[PDB]
Amino acid sequence: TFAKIKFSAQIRLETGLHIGGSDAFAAIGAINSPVIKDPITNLPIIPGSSLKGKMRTLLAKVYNEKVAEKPSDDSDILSRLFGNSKDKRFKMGRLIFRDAFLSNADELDSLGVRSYTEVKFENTIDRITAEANPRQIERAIRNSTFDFELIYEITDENENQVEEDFKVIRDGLKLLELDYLGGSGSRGYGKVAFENLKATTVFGNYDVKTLNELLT
Amino acid sequence: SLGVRSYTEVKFENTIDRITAEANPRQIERAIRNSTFDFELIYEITDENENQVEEDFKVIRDGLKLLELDYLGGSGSRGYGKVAFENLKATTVFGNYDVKTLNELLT
Amino acid sequence: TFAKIKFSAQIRLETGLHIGGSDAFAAIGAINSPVIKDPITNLPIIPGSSLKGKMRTLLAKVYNEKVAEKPSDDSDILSRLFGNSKDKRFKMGRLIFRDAFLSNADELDSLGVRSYTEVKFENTIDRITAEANPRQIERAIRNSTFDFELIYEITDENENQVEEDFKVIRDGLKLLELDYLGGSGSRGYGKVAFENLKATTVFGNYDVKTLNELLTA
Amino acid sequence: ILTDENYVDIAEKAILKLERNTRNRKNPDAFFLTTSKLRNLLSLTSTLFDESKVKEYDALLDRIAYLRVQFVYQAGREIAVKDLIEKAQILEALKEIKDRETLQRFCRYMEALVAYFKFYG
Amino acid sequence: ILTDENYVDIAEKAILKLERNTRNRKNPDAFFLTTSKLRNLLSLTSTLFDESKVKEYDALLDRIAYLRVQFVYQAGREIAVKDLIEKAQILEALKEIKDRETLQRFCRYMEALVAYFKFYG
Amino acid sequence: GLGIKRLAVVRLDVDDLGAAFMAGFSQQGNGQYSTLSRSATFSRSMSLFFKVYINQFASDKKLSIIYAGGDDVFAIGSWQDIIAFTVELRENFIKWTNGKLTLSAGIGLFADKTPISLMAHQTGELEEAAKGNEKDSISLFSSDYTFKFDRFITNVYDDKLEQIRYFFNHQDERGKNFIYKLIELLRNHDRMNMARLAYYLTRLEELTRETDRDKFKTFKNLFYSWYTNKNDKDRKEAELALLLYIYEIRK
Amino acid sequence: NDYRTFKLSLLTLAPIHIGNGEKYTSREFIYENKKFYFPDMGKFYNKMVEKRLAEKFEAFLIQTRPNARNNRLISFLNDNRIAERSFGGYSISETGLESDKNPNSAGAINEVNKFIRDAFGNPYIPGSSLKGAIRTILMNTTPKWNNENAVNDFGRFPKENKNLIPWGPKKGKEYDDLFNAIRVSDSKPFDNKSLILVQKWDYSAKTNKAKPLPLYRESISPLTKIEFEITTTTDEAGRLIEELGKRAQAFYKDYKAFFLSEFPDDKIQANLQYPIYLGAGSGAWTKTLFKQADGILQRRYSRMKTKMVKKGVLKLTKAPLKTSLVKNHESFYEMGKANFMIKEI
RNA sequence: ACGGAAACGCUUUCUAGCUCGCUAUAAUUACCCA
Repeated sequence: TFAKIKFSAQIRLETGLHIGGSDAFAAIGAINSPVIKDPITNLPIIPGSSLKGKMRTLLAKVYNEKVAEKPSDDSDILSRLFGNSKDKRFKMGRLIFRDAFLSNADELDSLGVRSYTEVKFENTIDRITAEANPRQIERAIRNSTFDFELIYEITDENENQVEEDFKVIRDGLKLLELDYLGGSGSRGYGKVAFENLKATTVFGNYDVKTLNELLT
Repeated sequence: SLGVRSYTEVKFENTIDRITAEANPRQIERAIRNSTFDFELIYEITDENENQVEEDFKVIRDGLKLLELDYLGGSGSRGYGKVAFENLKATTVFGNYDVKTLNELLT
Repeated sequence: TFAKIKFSAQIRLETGLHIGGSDAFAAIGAINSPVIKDPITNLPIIPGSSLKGKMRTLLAKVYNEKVAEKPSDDSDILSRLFGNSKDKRFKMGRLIFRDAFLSNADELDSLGVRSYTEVKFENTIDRITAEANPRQIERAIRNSTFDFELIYEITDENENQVEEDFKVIRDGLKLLELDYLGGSGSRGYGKVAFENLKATTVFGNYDVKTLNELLTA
Repeated sequence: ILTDENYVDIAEKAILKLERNTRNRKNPDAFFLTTSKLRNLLSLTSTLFDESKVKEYDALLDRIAYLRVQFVYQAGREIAVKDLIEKAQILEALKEIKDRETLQRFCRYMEALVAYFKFYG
Repeated sequence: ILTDENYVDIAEKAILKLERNTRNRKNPDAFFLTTSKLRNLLSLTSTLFDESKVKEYDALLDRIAYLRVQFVYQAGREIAVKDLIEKAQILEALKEIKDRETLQRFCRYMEALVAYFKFYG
Repeated sequence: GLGIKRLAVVRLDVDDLGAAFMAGFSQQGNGQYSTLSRSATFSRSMSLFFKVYINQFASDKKLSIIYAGGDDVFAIGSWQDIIAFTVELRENFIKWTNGKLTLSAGIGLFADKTPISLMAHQTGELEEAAKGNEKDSISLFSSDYTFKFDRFITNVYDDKLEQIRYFFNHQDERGKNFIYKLIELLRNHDRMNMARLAYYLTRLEELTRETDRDKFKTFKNLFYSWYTNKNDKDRKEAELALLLYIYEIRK
Repeated sequence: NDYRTFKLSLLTLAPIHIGNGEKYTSREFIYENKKFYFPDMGKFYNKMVEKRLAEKFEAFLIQTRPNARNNRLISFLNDNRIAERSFGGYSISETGLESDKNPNSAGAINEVNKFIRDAFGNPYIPGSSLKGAIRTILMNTTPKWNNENAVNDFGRFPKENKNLIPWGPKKGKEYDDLFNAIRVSDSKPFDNKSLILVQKWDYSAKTNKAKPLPLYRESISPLTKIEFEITTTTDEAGRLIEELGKRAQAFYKDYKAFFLSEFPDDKIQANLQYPIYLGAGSGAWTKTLFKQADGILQRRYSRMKTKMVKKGVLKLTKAPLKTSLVKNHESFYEMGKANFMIKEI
């Protein structure tokens, strides 16, 4: 068979997220580090490169039994899952991390929210001379959702990695429920929460009855 | 009328090194969301193919049911896909074979 | 292996904190210096950025042997907790300081509180000619609590330095009650406590019971 | 009545329309209205202007209903504030409080009144 | 007035035309108007100019007249900002807000004002 | 480790060697010098320059003259040596040819292991865009960087690049982020960006330390000179000077 | 640890009012027992509209009525029998000496400036109050800071220099910011029933008269103790808080000979501890530089309310007696004369 | 019986790392108006 499987999920923000964007020289008093927004709707967009590369750099610590000097040196548990540039059979690596374009806006404007991107203020104080240095950085608002989805494709090339990859990706989702996923994380941004990890086999003879009993 | 300056956006990107932890930024140019493109696919029917023409029309349709589940582009494992067809009809163009056996299977 | 532990505290205020608000469309005879705010519910929250930048100088007053003159010159007991911008292996900082949210909305409605902020007139009396120059700087109310989350890392590069930095982190927890969490400082505005410490490993295999000795004591 | 695009101008051409001190001819054409007697008007509104954002208007309408009586009372204590509330129709605008956005619009209109009074004299 | 191309020179010689510290020549040719009496105005236009690219024009038209409130108000406190709005035709250009585009253009004019105000000393 | 792993390809062309050969000396005089001996001597001089002497200008510099001669030089190599080799080739060609017969080179940057007929085509495209500029031009890294050579080596590679290099060598606050923002303000450049740059330089003016502060003050005085110069002959020059400096200090 | 804490405790010899700006106006309180009542007037009006007489409430508020015992809303709440007293609010006791020569007027007062209260409804004293009180003492009792707090040749007797004390980043120097090392924390919220609404009482110079004023600010009941946390981290401001025990008595001594002399010491209080002046009504000399604003402070008042000649008129109050702290009859207190003691903990 | 048939400019890559909205600031001053 050929089994493409779609992982419907709800990225709900808490401690609202900022992904970087155009640090091309913006206006004077305006936002210094603006968020990347989808140019049709101007809602915040969490692109798939942040998700895939962040889950790459976080599953580095989990499933690379050896220390990895670079993402080419990922093991053959992650090279088949996130792609690899120098491996023989692990190019085109089976996971299309689709984006999310701020799914709810009829809900988030039903709550009395002016704009979906707050402009939180920040500065820095040097320890010597204590000079201030202010900045206005853009973030998405707190209780947003994000209709995020994966595409895992099973081409009968594996035939044994049915659940050898979902214990990896589900615990990566747990990592992202703990770690920040995007932007100035160590100041406490991002903090996505993954809700309703709904897998559905959009192509293939396959059941989720052995899948969502682990993915909860 | 939706309101956009140019139809090509610049998705900024980088490459955080795994040990050095130094970024490496990119300016990847993309074409913006929900742009609808003219797409036409000329199938041609000969007398030898006339056994499995209707079979092959459940392959091209199945070839576009999968292209809405794959990226149809490049660097498409990080998004850049989900390319969804619409108005997927089947007209006829200089050929006297009725397309009424097909249009309920595509649309 | 790779573990990841969680430090949960309750920032209970005493005469709470003004962290400068966002909107400039303020007022004439009302708030002209608001507090930072979660814009979906307009709650005063404590961001993790003020916590990190306060603890940076508060622990650099203790653990720096050298004078700073700059950031990215901390004494490397902090530069693995708060990160350098320059050191080759210490670009990251392994401490995540999540934004503390105002928790006890339920008990502070039992207390006769109209709204969860206040307007505190704080004028500038001119030292000659005695004329007044008012300001209305808005602060969080006196006894709110905040869910100060915290997340610490454990890798195959932290053999014994998991517990080396804990009494460096706890130095920040019992020196934050020596300083004022950002605000105006010398008019109160920061005296706090950190109730109900419950430290556990939210990821990875690490012990919670032998871990629980040096935190609250 | 006042809407989003006119409420400055509603408070513009009303301020040139009020009378001034025809007598007391030292720095003449000065307002009978004094600045403290207009800050007593605005300070009622400006607390509700920020209470409106946190709360909701249906949990707020009682204080604007009493603020009606407050503008009556401050009008009832002087010959200038009795003149101000109708030469600039604040008591007309106080009958239309229909949502929180109109409430904040009326508060910004009061701020425009204070601003255009401070702009002159 | 303000178009798409002419406003930067307008802001330039509206910074030049402003009068400076003539008496008390302690670092002279310095503005009586303080920079914190300009940045408190431009912090309105910046929170318009970056929340204009998200929204409509006709959703922003509550804050747009509040700009004309606050410019009148801060012009009424110091004589320097009243001098500024006389040199720099701010209130005469706030009538020229008809869409998202001219609003963003006026905010670029305000940024040019603050830029050339910081430029001279 | 300072410098970027590039390889630049220059394709010169003598500007109308067909017209300098066919008509040439016949412009001078009443046909007194419209002889055969002068044309043979001139073409042997072009042969002796472009077929012998290029191995002298390429001697210490690290490159490969793939093809040379007649009215074409296709020389691949490393980009500092390629730029310096074009500099020395024209600055001794106008000593060789008295400033007459200006050469119109085109230098493109190309990454490591990119194919060469893909690369010779782009080099030829930049070459013909430099050809049609005027009588002569250099085209550097793209057809929008098209200057006269008399403007390129004197202003950029002698005046501006050394000021830019010395200004960033003898200080360590303003690293590469400031150079990148200067390049972007040089590249976008509407009327409002001159105001944004006048804000940027003045905001950085009082931010540098007091010791090496007037170096920044004379550099912003010397930078706002060419940025707002109202000519566009002194602006893309400065953007290319900053691009050359960034490529020279690439880590 | 270089953070040298102290602890300042403040007894209230005098009526002490601070802050909060807002007030309850003339027709905005209830006096039917011996206790003043301040409900929420919006809550009161919204409950009174169920009694449907609110249209008369429109005419009651503009009612210019003599014999003001019927003016102050007791007549609205006894003439039409609305006497529920369930309105959300806080009750306080009366002074007793609140009005002079006004029989049955224990309720015909007009304006009560609020004391500062937090969102809980329990009044405290903020540390900005004590720090503003401290800055005048520590400015006048140091001779290097008393010379040029003057015109700066900028306007018409405008303001202080504000530069005699180190202030701000000062880009290029160390961290100076001297007053940041005096971290005057806010007091703990005490009992609600320690408020008296004392009247301002002017005692005129060159006129032996005690003409009172119609502004009864809610002050603090006498002889109550207040806590204050004060920390120090720089040695110079630390030495200033150490030398407070000399500078307070020195400022009060040089302020007595500058101002309090020629005035009779019967109404003037006694110290009995470390004396200090807190806010809202203690005279501008307790809020300024007394030997610097001779003709500079009083130059502004060229109005209907000019300070008599040069220097302010003495301000007194009226509040009942405990323990004496008054040192005469008729209960003329001094409106802001507080006591403190200090000890490093 | 088309220099034509067969040919995805494609694979990998967190716009990231560091940064207190901070520094000074008694809601106060004056004594009255018919």
